[PDB]
Amino acid sequence: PAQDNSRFVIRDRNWHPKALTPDYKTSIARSPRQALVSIPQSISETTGPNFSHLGFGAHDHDLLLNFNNGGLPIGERIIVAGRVVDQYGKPVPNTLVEMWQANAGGRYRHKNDRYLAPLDPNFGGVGRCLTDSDGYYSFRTIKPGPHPWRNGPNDWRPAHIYFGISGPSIATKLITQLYFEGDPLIPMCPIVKSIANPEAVQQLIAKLDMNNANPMDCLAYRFDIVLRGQRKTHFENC
Amino acid sequence: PAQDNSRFVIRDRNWHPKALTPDYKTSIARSPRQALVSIPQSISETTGPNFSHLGFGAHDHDLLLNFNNGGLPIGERIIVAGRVVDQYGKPVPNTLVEMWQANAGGRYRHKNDRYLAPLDPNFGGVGRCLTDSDGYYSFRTIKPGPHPWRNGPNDWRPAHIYFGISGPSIATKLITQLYFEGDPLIPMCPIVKSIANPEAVQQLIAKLDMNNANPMDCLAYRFDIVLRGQRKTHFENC
Amino acid sequence: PAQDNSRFVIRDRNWHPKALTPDYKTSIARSPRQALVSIPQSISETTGPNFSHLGFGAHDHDLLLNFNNGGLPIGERIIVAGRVVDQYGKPVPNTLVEMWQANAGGRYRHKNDRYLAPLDPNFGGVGRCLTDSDGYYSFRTIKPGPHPWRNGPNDWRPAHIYFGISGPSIATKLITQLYFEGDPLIPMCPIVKSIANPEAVQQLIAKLDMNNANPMDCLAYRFDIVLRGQRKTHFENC
Amino acid sequence: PIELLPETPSQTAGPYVHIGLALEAAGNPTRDQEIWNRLAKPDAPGEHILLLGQVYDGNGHLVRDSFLEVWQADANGEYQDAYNLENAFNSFGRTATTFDAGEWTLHTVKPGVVNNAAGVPMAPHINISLFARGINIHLHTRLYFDDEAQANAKCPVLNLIEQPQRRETLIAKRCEVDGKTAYRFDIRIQGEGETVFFDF
Amino acid sequence: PIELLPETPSQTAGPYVHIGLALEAAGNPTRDQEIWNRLAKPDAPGEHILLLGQVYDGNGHLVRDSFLEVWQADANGEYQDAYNLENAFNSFGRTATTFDAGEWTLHTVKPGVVNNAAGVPMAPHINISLFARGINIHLHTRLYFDDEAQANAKCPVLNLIEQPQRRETLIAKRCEVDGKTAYRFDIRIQGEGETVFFDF
Amino acid sequence: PIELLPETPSQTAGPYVHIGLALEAAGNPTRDQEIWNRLAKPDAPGEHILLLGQVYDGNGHLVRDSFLEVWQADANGEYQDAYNLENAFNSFGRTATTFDAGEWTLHTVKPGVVNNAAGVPMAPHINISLFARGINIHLHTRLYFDDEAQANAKCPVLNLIEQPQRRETLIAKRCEVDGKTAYRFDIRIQGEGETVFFDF
Amino acid sequence: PIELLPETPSQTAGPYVHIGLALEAAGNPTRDQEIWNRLAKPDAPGEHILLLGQVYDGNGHLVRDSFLEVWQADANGEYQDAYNLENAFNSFGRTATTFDAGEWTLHTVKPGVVNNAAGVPMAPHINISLFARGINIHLHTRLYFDDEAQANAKCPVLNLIEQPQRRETLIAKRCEVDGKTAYRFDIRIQGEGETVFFDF
Ligand SMILES: O=C(O)Cc1ccc(O)c(O)c1
Ligand SMILES: O=C(O)Cc1ccc(O)c(O)c1
Ligand SMILES: O=C(O)Cc1ccc(O)c(O)c1
Ligand SMILES: [Cl-]
Ligand SMILES: [Cl-]
Ligand SMILES: [Fe+3]
Ligand SMILES: [Fe+3]
Ligand SMILES: [Fe+3]
Ligand SMILES: [Fe+3]
Repeated sequence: PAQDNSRFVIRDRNWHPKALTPDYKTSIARSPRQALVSIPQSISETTGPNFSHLGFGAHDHDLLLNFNNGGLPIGERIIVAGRVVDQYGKPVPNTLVEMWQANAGGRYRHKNDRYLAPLDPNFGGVGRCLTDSDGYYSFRTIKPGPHPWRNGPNDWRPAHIYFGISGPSIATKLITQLYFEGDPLIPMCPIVKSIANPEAVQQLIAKLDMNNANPMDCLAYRFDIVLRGQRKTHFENC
Repeated sequence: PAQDNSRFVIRDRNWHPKALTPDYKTSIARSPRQALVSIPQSISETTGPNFSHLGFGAHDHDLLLNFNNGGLPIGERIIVAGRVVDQYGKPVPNTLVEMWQANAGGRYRHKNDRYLAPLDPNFGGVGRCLTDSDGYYSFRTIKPGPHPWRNGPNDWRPAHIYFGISGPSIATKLITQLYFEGDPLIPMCPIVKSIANPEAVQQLIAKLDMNNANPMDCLAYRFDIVLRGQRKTHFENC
Repeated sequence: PAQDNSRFVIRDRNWHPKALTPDYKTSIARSPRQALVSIPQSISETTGPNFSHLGFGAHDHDLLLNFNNGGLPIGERIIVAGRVVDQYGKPVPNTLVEMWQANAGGRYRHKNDRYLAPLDPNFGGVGRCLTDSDGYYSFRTIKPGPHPWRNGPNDWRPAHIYFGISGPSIATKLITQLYFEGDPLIPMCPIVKSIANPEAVQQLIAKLDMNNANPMDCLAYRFDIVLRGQRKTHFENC
Repeated sequence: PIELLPETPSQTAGPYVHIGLALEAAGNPTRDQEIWNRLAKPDAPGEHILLLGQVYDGNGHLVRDSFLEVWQADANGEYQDAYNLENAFNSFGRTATTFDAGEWTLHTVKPGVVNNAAGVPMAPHINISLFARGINIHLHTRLYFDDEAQANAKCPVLNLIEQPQRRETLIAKRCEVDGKTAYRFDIRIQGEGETVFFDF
Repeated sequence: PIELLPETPSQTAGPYVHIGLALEAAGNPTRDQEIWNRLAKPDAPGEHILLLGQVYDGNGHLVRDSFLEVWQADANGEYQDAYNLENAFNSFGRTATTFDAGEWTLHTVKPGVVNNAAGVPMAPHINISLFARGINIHLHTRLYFDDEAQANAKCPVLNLIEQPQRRETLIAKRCEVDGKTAYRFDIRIQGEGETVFFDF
Repeated sequence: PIELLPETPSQTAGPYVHIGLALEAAGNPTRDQEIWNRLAKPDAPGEHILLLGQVYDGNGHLVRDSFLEVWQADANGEYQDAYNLENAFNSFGRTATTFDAGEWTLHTVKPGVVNNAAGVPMAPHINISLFARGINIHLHTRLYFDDEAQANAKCPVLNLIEQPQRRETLIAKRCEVDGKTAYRFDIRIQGEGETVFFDF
Repeated sequence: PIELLPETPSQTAGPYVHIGLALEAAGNPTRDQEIWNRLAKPDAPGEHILLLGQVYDGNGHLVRDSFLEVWQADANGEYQDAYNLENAFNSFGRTATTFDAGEWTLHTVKPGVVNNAAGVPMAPHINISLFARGINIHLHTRLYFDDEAQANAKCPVLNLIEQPQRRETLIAKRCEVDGKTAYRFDIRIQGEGETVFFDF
């Protein structure tokens, strides 16, 4: 079983987006009005699932092939790759990275999405991978299109891919969104701008990575993820 | 018949790309080595076809509908719109604007394109329009994907749409390429960089135009075109 | 035997010197006029010789003792040392580093060098070494003198040492020239200036390294070498 | 002061979180192995319990697109981190609210007592992280049990909540669903009866 | 000095120019009306002629993806700008080189004489703009006729070419193709026999 | 975009490259082990061949100070990277042009077939890198064999050379030299018959 | 991106808005023609109705200085933009709350059905803009009618309000006032029963 042997650097909740960010309209009714209650870390918070023995299918990280209905999906072929580290710069190996997205036209394969842009019969929109022993992951996919949404009267999400990362404990678990270098929609988005600090927004922007591209085949973007710093306990209960 | 009544401002051939731009490899053998011979403007150069009575089909400017094989094409729905003016700022009405492009994945519907990204059964890639009485045009299409090509070993065109514009004479006729705001491939492209002046490159970059978008439907980009200034003759043969 | 399991970052041939650099007069007739033909990496390009079992003599890296004809060579005693890494910062261990140079007076021990400055009877001008397990190499030599040459009517090479580095494949192999910190000849040399980007020129300038000197004995210079980044193949033939 | 690399900032999981993390719910085919809401196989040791709940916004309306992750000790008070669908018990699971009814369910065992870092026993609890459209960073809470009143009263975590009234928001209500032991745990994100959320 | 708005800069038409401007050549369906290579219907006045040619690069190899636009006077020396597929004659047309043979063709009439701005007659000519992959800004040239030697010798445009040898590059060669009057006009973009290109 | 450490820039090997890499040629004593032009000992399996050639500049004059490195598969089509003077065969070697006649030579075996990354067989070839005074970055080429014409016709690397005439520049010509099979491979750096050079 | 001239920013109409827009209410003499609360003369076609209402702030207190502008179709479902006091019907009018009772009134006809841009019929509605001291930019709402319940249920605008309970805030209640059909439409700017406000 898991044991309490580490502590995780406290989150900066002015670096993360706050709960109440009214330009993102749905946040108004879905944000607590009472302060969070701070509690000390115990084994409940400092442990978490390890997914080393979850059985992954051959194409779980390959969205060009994991929804194959007789062809390749339409759209910009890309590799999305990066490293997961903690705040001390230590790699996070054997950790679960999950991602999902709309297709090339901004249409999601979800019963609740009625945007008029068509579905792609050979695109599903979900991947998963475990980071390797050095903290690296990679997916192959198509670049998602921007998506309009009923927030303000003419609001459009920049192209984005959702990421979920487990890390070593439930205290490190994170869901975020990746955006793409140069997208002119990024400065305009009320979900991006839920993050108050512009330097934090920069951390979510994947950079074009020509070095990792397959010539005559696919481009590549790099998205590194930083989870809470993990340290040993020291001078506790004495 | 047409008559010689105007003169066109001389081209700045250091603003346009030069012929020999060796990083764009095919230009090496396809550029003249002798100087161009300057000739004075005559009725041969200062007249040109007017296409007011060319018969346009209902969907000639609408690439979402002009290759309909049972559905909509996949990819980012956009309007591409702008004004054609001359260098004096005068609008160029009733002029022919033609455009063509690859699909959302960077694949062209041309027998010679063998890039592995699939064709889209509902996308053709060609539009045409006449500017209105105030010089404005507009197309509806899907944003083209970047395209690898055999220049250097890992060269990729930024997303681009080809434009051809007739204007009032064969002296004003132009073919160019439109690029998209923020595309990180633009600074890296040897075809873009055939243009030596960075301010000239900026003239080919279409800007995101939220004002012209259809909410819950399609985004919009604005691309204004400037043709050679047209003036009356003065003090000739006296 | 060798295997095709790696790819090498594509060379920036605007960072390297171009072929045609007319101020270096011999390049005019010895530069191709047709474009290079890009080919994809195969096992022919991504493999190369490993010299782990080449038999080195005891003084192969020591030009103060490797041409001993009764005495020490005349001139500035120096160690030249550094690290060979790739563009990802990974050390390149067990790689062949070869170097050659003129003597203290700028005279080469080569039948074709007729410069009037004398040969040194105890200096030959050739060294070779294998990098250690951490990518480091070291030579002991005399600082070479500047050398006049028949380019322009009063051209002089800065002091320089030629280096050849094999690296992991024939795609990484490189010959270059090391120059010395502060040498006022460097900005005037048409061979240096074959490199268009001044930041690239800086990468060839060895820095005085007092930390590595032998007090009362020899000074030291540091010259680190960066070869093309090596990565594993990903998502090929699928 | 010492400044480390900043943590990657959170963003909302969005309304289509199910595409990635609750495949059946999106209306999509599942893969061979999925992480879901059955923490315990029938022959796991401990008291087998059904958990269920609805999530409310600040206007008292159901949050029908909620996604929940849970982490709990086995019946012996031990966290089992080696996740494997072969295991009779896994400490981790995932659930989501139905789009029609707004109800989530979990099938598990009652967790045993776990000590805090100071060696003081905590009452039986399930750790819950709540994600959804409109939630920019997930909300942490704990589900405790109404039939553990003595332990709850002594829990060093519960006792960090300054007002007694607010502690009641974390106590799930024992009931029976088709003759089987169940607890209801509703979450109110905002307003009257707002559920306590933690930072750690 | 006075600086106007800068002209939009040119770029290559690229290898797939046919998608947009030569639909059949790309291997695609045509629209109802297309601007193509038949300037004259059978009953247009003037001498009916076939024009044909190949385009060579600096290594003497065929440019198989050339696209050409042409502008010429009718047989009476008048430019007809009102483009209409109903017209018996149009002054404007388009053609392209075949990918296999590298040959373009045009069906037209021999243009009549047109005066320059100073009132001096120019020899019969067709204005040509050449576009292709590798050509960053289109190349302007003129096609004159070898059976107009007297007029050619006096043309104020031809006479602006400083070297007589280079004037010969703009003179098309009269031949017969299936018993019908034709002229060949090859273009050499670069090197030996390089075709004169104009700026205006 | 992601920017890595820049590669160390190339410089010319200079006219005295021999001092460092071709010791004898410089006029100098050799060390006990040298990397040179005999890739195969008599005992090596495969067809033993002599290669020879001259190098020309853009004015058609011999490049008398050329230095060449070669890399080739063994007769089985396998690259042997473990360089050792004890080996019957090494995949790597070096040669240089004579200052007098300007001819280089190599003693080797004909390489076997190697597939490209896509699994398509390449015709037998020797990879060559050429260095000299006046060459700022070495030039890459391949030597193929004229007695492999059918294989050469299908080579996916030769077929990337757009013009068939340029492919001929890479085909060495078989001859007999003192009763042994030889091939001549001359390189023209610039101008008429310019040798194809690669980037990869 | 393309940036247009910025719009002139809004400011509150202030507590003395009546001076400019409701002259009588201010305590002041009126001009010969005023824009006010009688949209329909007795002769106008359609069902003649009285509308009335009160406006409440977030503490449940009357907003006694409210100013309202209304815009509605005629009985045929056509908007009449040609404003004229001679007209039997005008689509536009103005009203204000009494400082004493806080009630506004309007005299009009029930509007006919209007389709949205997609051709889907909207239930009969009055567009309202609300201005007052403390309101920095006016609030947009719609008044629908409780005797149109079946049409209201299918209105594509009401159906954009995600929560059914919030749609009820836009439904005016039919009553009789001095023998004439009337509807009460109260507006709650903030808090319990907060009226839906639109952006467009
Ligand atoms: O609420 C909606 O209209 C749908 C929506 C909005 C924004 C997103 O990023 C998304 O994935 C879905
Ligand atoms: O030559 C090729 O490989 C094809 C190619 C390259 C660049 C482009 O912009 C294009 O449309 C086509
Ligand atoms: O020009 C020549 O041939 C002589 C020369 C010039 C420059 C050098 O660096 C060198 O080593 C030799
Ligand atoms: Cl590391
Ligand atoms: Cl205007
Ligand atoms: Fe989204
Ligand atoms: Fe293109
Ligand atoms: Fe030198
Ligand atoms: Fe005031």
